[PDB]
Amino acid sequence: MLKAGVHFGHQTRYWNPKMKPFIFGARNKVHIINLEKTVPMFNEALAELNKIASRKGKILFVGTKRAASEAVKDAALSCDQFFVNHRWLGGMLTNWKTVRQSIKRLKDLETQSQDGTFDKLTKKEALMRTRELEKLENSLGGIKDMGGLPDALFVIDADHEHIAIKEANNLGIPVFAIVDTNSDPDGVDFVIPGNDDAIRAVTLYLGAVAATVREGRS
Amino acid sequence: ELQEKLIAVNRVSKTVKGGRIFSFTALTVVGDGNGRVGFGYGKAREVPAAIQKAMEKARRNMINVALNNGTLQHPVKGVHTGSRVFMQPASEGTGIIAGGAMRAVLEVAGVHNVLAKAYGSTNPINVVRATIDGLENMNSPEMVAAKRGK
Amino acid sequence: IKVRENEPFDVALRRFKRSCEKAGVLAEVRRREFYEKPTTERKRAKASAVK
RNA sequence: ACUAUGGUUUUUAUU
RNA sequence: CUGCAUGGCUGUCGUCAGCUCGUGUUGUGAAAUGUUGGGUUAAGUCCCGCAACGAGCGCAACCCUUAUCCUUUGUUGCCAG
RNA sequence: AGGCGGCCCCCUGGACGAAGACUGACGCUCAGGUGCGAAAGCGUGGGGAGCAAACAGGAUUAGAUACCCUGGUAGUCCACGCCGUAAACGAUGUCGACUUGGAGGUUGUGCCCUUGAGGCGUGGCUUCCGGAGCUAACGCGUUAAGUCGACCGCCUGGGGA
Repeated sequence: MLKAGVHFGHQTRYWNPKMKPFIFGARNKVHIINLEKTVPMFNEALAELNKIASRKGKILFVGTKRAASEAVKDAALSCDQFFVNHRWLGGMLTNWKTVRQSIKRLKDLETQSQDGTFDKLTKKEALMRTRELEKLENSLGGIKDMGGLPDALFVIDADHEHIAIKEANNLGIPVFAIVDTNSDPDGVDFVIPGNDDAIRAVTLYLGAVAATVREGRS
Repeated sequence: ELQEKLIAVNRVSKTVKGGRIFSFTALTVVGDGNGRVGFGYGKAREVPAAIQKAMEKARRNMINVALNNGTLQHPVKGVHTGSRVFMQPASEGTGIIAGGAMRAVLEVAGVHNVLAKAYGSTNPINVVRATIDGLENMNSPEMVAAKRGK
Repeated sequence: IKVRENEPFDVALRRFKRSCEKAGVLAEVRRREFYEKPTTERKRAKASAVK
């Protein structure tokens, strides 16, 4: 993605003792990942993501980590995909049989504003009716049309998004994650070297992942 | 790809005031008949719903194991918490045989002949789990992919 | 006597910080950030130790 | 806490 | 004769605000959860918020009534013009 | 190990650390056997401030053979022995070894003149969480209840016991 199978390194202090098989030392004071694994680790992930998207396999992008909460759509609409950035309330993919009703509660909360008094008055119920309506309308706006389950999950941070990676491991769904020397590679099926804090990283790095799904849609 | 079997529905013995509480509990097993199986328990105020809940608890709890065309590949041992099992393949004119959890969990694993006994703890939600270890201990004939080829 | 302040008093009333008006018990729950207090009032400290 | 201080009510058809 | 057989009738804590269910999570399991937390009220009353999310019953609201107004009628009453 | 701190001097078995050598399987564990008492108990004296089974009474109470108080023998102390037992506890048999981290106590040791108002490495022992792993649960986890190899002892229902 974006700059090919090359390494640069990130951060000068505190890294995860589980990353010993992937760390190569320090270069320009930052810790760096082994080039000899960087090259294939990118390639096997983009080559499978191309194939999943070629089966029309639905890709779900997660942006519950603040830096990606807008890029999860504004940098990802470049392909056919779905997106979430709010908290999941538990079971958002593992409890679909009961969670599918949230889209019908979003339908019913709009019907509660069909009263003839709601048009003519200015503040009485105008804010009372919006406490859940305008939060469900926001949190579901990138997934409500899907009507089912995704076939792959993409995360910017495997420690922040872990409460959703748990549901992917309950459905046997492959999770694709960005990793650094302070990340942990467990519970995720594909891992690629990167960060979310230089600076302004995901603003183009996530666009280079949406570019893989765009090639899956030819 | 989805094969389901019931072991027992029973009435719970828990007393509440004037009698034993009106609920039913079901124990079930679910698998694919060729390499996956799991166990589930469920409770309801009617028999069909206890099964409906247990069968889903089994379908959400499946484990990956190896078979040889509904036959045992070798004599195999299984262990769980305070319990043990032993299972071996049969010869012609015999094969059924067995009761309780073993008559259920092996039929959703695709098994059509066995000789088996369970030891130690008698609770079927423990016996079924020593039987699952007693399948996960069995060696695969599958050609996956270099070690034994091919 | 193991006293905090003594000798020139002789007082009709005794008071000393962080030993009266109860200030608890078990107040630092779900979550009681106290806006800024733990940032200074728990630096030293270090007598719990730890364990 | 300076309230110095303390015992019973049948086993047996029932909640 | 029998409310330790059953439908109906009916008492009180108390007119107290509380009691629970479907599905997910946890635990081997009886169960735990949500109903707990944080503001606020007479009130699980009204809001905020979490591995919980949604929901019924009761609470509060109708109606009876009091301080006024709109309106119509008048002896056996009241009795000024 | 049980345990061992008021202090000073004399005697004395080992402990931990930094770095090497020469010897050359001499090892590790153990039925019986050998050596070591916490407190109480005994024999023979000394010592006797208090404390103190039991004792004689107060007071409380329905009772007081408990608590509180007044008095108190054996014992506690010293010397030499007998007694040999305990929740003798990390309830983890004795030995060899592997395998992530984090907030602490105590104590050797390598190097830098500490840039300066410092520390970073590296052995031993201990405290509380805790990973891989385990257990019924609670716990353990480099001081393992985990995984491995060696040796010796014990247990097979409760009430009687």
